[PDB]
Amino acid sequence: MQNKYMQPIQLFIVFEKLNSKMWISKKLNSNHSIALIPSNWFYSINLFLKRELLFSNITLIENSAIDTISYNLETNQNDLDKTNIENYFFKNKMLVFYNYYNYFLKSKLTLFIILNNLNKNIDSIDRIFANANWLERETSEMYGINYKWKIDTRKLLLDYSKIENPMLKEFQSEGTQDAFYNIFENQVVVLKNETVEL
Amino acid sequence: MNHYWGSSNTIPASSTQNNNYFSGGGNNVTIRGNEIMERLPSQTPSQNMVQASMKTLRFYRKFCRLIPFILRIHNIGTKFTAQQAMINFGNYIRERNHYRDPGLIDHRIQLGYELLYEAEMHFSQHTILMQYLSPYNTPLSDRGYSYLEKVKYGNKSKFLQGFYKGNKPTEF
Amino acid sequence: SPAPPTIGQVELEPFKFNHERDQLIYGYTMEELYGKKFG
Amino acid sequence: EKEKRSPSNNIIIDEISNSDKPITKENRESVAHHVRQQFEFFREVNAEEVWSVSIEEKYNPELYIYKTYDMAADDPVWRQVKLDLEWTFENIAERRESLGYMPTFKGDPNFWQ
Amino acid sequence: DILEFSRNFFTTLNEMHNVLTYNKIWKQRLINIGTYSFQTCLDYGLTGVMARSCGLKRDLRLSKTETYANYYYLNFRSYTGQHGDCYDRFLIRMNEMCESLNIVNQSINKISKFNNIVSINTKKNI
Amino acid sequence: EVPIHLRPYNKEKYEVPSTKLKYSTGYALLDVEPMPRAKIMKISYNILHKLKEIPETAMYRIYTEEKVKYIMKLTDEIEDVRQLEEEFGQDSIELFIYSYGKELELVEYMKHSKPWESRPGDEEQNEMIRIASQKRVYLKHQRVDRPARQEAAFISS
Amino acid sequence: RADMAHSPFHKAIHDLEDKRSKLFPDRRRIPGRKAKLLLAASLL
Amino acid sequence: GYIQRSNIHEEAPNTSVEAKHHNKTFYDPILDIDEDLKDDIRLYGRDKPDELDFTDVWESSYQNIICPEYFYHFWFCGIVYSFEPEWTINYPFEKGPLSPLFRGEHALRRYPTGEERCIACKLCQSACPARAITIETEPRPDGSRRTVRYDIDMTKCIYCGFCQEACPVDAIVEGPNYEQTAYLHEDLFYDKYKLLENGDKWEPQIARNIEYLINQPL
Amino acid sequence: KMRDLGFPMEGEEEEYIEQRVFMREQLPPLESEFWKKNYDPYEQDLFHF
Ligand SMILES: CCCCCCCCCCCCCCCCCC(=O)OC[C@H](COP(=O)([O-])OCC(O)COP(=O)([O-])OC[C@@H](COC(=O)CCCCCCCCCCCCCCCCC)OC(=O)CCCCCCCCCCCCCCCCC)OC(=O)CCCCCCCCCCCCCCCCC
Ligand code: SF4
Ligand code: SF4
Repeated sequence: MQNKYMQPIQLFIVFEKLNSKMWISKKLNSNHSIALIPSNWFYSINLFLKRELLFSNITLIENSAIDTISYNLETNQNDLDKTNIENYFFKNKMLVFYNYYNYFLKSKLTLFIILNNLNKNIDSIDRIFANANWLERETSEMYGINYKWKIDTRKLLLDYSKIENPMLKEFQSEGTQDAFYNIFENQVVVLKNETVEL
Repeated sequence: MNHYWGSSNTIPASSTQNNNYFSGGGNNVTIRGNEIMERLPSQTPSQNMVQASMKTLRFYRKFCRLIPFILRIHNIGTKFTAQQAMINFGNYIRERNHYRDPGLIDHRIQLGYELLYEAEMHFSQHTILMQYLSPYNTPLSDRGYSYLEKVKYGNKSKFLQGFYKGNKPTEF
Repeated sequence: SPAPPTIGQVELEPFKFNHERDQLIYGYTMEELYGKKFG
Repeated sequence: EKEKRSPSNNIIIDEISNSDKPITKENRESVAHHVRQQFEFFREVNAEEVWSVSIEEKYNPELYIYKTYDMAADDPVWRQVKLDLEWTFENIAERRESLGYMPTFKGDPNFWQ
Repeated sequence: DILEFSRNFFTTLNEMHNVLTYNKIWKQRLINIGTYSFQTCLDYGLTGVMARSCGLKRDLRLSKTETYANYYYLNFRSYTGQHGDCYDRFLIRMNEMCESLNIVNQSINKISKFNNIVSINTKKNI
Repeated sequence: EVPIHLRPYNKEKYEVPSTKLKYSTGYALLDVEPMPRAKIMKISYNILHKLKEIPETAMYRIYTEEKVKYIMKLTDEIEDVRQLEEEFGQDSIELFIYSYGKELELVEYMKHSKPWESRPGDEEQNEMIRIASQKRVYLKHQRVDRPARQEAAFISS
Repeated sequence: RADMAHSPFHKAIHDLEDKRSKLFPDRRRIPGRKAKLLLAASLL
Repeated sequence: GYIQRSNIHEEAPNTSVEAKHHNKTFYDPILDIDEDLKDDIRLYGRDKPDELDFTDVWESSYQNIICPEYFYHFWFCGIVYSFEPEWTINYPFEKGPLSPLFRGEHALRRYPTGEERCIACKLCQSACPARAITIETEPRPDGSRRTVRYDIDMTKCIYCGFCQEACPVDAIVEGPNYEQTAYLHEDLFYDKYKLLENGDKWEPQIARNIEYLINQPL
Repeated sequence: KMRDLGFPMEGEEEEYIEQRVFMREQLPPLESEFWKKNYDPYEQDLFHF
């Protein structure tokens, strides 16, 4: 950590009604900072990021989600401290995280948003960051997040005429149906799934 | 309107005209439009089950208006009549009619519109997409059905029918 | 308070065309402002 | 007395930087101080970079120009790379020739007794 | 053997360069096709060659806080273009291929014993 | 004597030809600005003028005004373009101008968003934060004592 | 530093005149020489 | 972890002639003619020079009137590159270079006495990323810990090598055989019979490679 | 109107048309547009008809 680093406190100085929860770790890069952002302010915060002076040169590197409902500390349970970020995973249905890179500040900024509503509603930002379109499409299809005000909600990387969210911990890697060829129908069909257990 | 369903997305009726010399019109409701769908914006949020139900009814109306074209292009008219397909999809919706979450309903409507567009544009295969249109308890109209099970187990409870049928291979 | 000087959408653009450059460099010359360009 | 911080202070905990100067709505000088700190960081972070940013590079551009059949010839460094590679090969060949032979590993079936 | 491959790789680079770089058809096919600004590079999260073709000068190997290997302590060069088109991207890829040879040479030299014991009487290697 | 942010825009002072400019910006399709100081001054004055729609007490307005004042003071102090670029990072002044020009559009976005007001979901967010900070223990490590003998009861009569 | 001249890391530095002359061109391209030659020759 | 630096700039190596490591031939006047072309706005952007010269006219005339592509490139490639020996390797009668680390077809080895080296520890089964190994073991009548069923699904297995790496007794080895083309999908369901037969057939070369691999650490 | 918007106005500038007509991104919607009470398509109020 022998570098010059400054917290991205501009967001919370401007959005004066929000509380700040920020982290930095040596597990990340020296210039990488994590923060907690509420969903109802996520869209406005991205609006501010996309056009603030020092945050103008910001690109949305990555976006995804975590099914925190089934998250459990498998080892060193007692070592957990109240300041750790893992404390926000427990009992929360979903956690959608975005990661941006800023060139002026040579920094990486990750924002975590907790989704507790059962339908997983959150405002999309693909209208602010263009590359977020396919990222949010993938996230919605794989985890079932209901993005709102999204440019294109059509599936991306999922099969035709199928509805599912495979990346949820409830889903099984083997799937629920297999595609074979039917001679009677003289074409590919899909039927129930029987697999091999090692 | 700059949308796939816009009134200007119709297929021209002629190389030099739209259906007439004194009028401009085209069909985009019962067939696919002229330009492909580049973006499908999310359904505007519904704050009420009333709005959610209206969305469901409008989606079902679009599906019913499109089913004959889907059947003709996919060559599945023999398997079921247009009305039979409409009723089967109605049963599909009825199984889901218990929903009471507007956000979940909006997500479901988005998925339904997407799959309907795939069926229009031949993205899906007829055998893969007919699972939604297939009858729940009636034989397919293009095949000869077997009533051996009904003859054997006439006037017998579903439990007894399942008991005789079995639910596991007997070899192992 | 004083009225801010008019700023057009063209000025905020990253690169300028000939007609856009002419308005900005009005009263001056390309060599005078941008300096001489060699090849 | 109980929470070990003044009510005006906005910092619940600052393990990241342990800053003793809170930024609050009441003290408008805090905003100016934070702005000065932000611009100081903006200058210094770019200054400490070795390759990412260089005003000298901005004002004295150095270009690579394709002007000959051999793209290595257009760069003095790549010519030296070629020469160093050939020099290494010649040195290895000279050493091996002077030695006059090469030891090698020979399989022995008795190793599997 | 890697050093020998590096020496011979210049020949393949030149063979491709002679038929592609200066060809009028190749220049007319690539130049001014796919042109984009830094803002596109920034908006769509373009990175690597696509980003450097805009002149963003963004390389993660030569970053103070983001270097991950011996790169930060090797003296090599990264290349960027003032035109964000396919021709600039092709030139950048060729130059990066050429510079990988220099990086490999430096890396191999970092593990080489160039010097040797010199006899006091004869001033020759032992 | 008058503050720079209150003085009217001075065209003569800033809009003057500048030598020793960069031959190129280094970025594709990013032309060289001939009057970076004039552009910064115009942008700063326009931003200050448009900030009057936001409430005075707004922290967004306070932050933007302080930043604009700092930038204007530095630009006025430093006439040399190279020195100004060295102060503003070490990149082309044109990129800084382009980034700074976006605040003009950001003003209306922030006015409509109203970051200085509270949305209904803030209470839910606070509840989530509060519950996330509770102490947690595991049943496996909780002591359980052997219960005493259950007293047998008999129905009277 | 290898990217700059006279670096200690360079090894092939002594008596490279003949090798460099063989390996690299000893001629410079005049801009319009080929154009003038070919056009005049074609006309005549 | 990190380190502290005081001088960010890496100064250029000494240019003095007397100093050692001086290269008198690093710069070539004929080749290093960059400075002439460096000041050209066309290189830096879309703009054009203030004063165009007849050199551009001559260059454009040469490029357009006499299209040099069909001659320059035709010669340089067709006539010259055709003079190089072919790079082809005659596969039926010659084989490409391999290494003792090559992972080809799985096989099961034996001790020189003829006893199986495989003890049913299932380390290979657990490490198999693709779940391609199935092992069932029962005590042998003599009492040895030996497997009763050892199957490798060659169609499901990625030839990573994790099986031989995790094997503690070098029982399962991915020998060099790669010409294992099968016409029936069932022929790729390798069984213990198939693996032991492969080991018996390929023991010489496998042992030869293992000798060198074991001796390398020494 | 095109010159006011900033389109190319010269032949040599016609080759950078995409940078002025299509490349520029569209301003994202104001967040107030997500709070409308109703989103039904507008139709003329047929009261008095
Ligand atoms: C019957 C059997 C037949 C068998 C055939 C077998 C196959 C044969 C294939 C032959 C192919 C052609 C040869 C290719 C060689 C390639 C060499 C190369 O790589 O360099 C390219 C070279 C240019 O590249 P470069 O030099 O590397 O460029 C870098 C320079 O630094 C850049 O410097 P710069 O740009 O400043 O100038 C460089 C310039 C040099 O420029 C100058 O120096 C010009 C200076 C003058 C400028 C103009 C001012 C006016 C000058 C004249 C003034 C006169 C009046 C003076 C009055 C004074 C009054 C006081 O270089 C040139 O010469 C370029 C001109 C290109 C000419 C194209 C030649 C086409 C040949 C086609 C042959 C077809 C054969 C068909 C088969 C046979 C017939 C059926 O171009 C050539 O020189 C082309 C070859 C020219 C001819 C030489 C050979 C002649 C003999 C051929 C014999 C063929 C065999 C069979 C003969 C018959 C036997 C019976
Ligand atoms: S090669 Fe890898 S995947 Fe195949 S059987 Fe061996 S360990 Fe399993
Ligand atoms: S092959 Fe090796 S790792 Fe696998 S069960 Fe046998 S002894 Fe164990």
